[PDB]
Amino acid sequence: MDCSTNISPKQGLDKAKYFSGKWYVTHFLDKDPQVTDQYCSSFTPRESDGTVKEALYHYNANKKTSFYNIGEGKLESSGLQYTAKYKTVDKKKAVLKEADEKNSYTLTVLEADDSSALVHICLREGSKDLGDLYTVLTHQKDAEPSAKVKSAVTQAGLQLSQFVGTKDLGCQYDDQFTSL
Ligand code: HEM
Repeated sequence: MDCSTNISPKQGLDKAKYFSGKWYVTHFLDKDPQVTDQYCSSFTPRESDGTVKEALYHYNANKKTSFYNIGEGKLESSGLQYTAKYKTVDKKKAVLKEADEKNSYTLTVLEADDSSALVHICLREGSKDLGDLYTVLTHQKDAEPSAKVKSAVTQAGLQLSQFVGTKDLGCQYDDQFTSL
């Protein structure tokens, strides 16, 4: 199961609405049924003159393990979209492993407003794709997304009823790490 070839960013989106503060994933849809562990995620993306750099956190809800990353790449000219390389870091943002240039993720913004966003992520590890991942984002953990963002979900051809909500998973976040 490859990522979809029919994902594009919403035109007209204000990048300022996306590159703000920290995001928490409130809801996710992973199209590959083979993927079984559920994660919580939070991240803080920043942009300067077309370069994106972001600090990312995952917590595996089933195992109570976590990992940290720093991603970096360039904004596409065509819309709010980037393909990032990523390194592995500790909680103090020291590098553990430099980026493997055979791996990347492509993040496409589908909607963003002051409180909420919807993004699509295609993670690739060499040959292999992870399958489509859709994440509904809010700035406050366990808040509901806006009506505008919920509309974006339907308009992406999805149903919110199918998403996993993270607020009931027993997440632990490292809010020190995502506060820049
Ligand atoms: C709750 C939402 C999310 C879930 C369920 C999820 C799920 C996963 C899973 C299952 C893996 C491991 C893949 C493997 O074992 O190789 C993974 C890794 C990864 N994810 Fe997430 N993810 C989420 C959000 C995101 C976000 C928002 C980003 C980027 C902004 C992202 C970027 C990455 C990266 C960079 C890796 C590392 C791949 C590696 O270690 O080489 N994820 N994610």
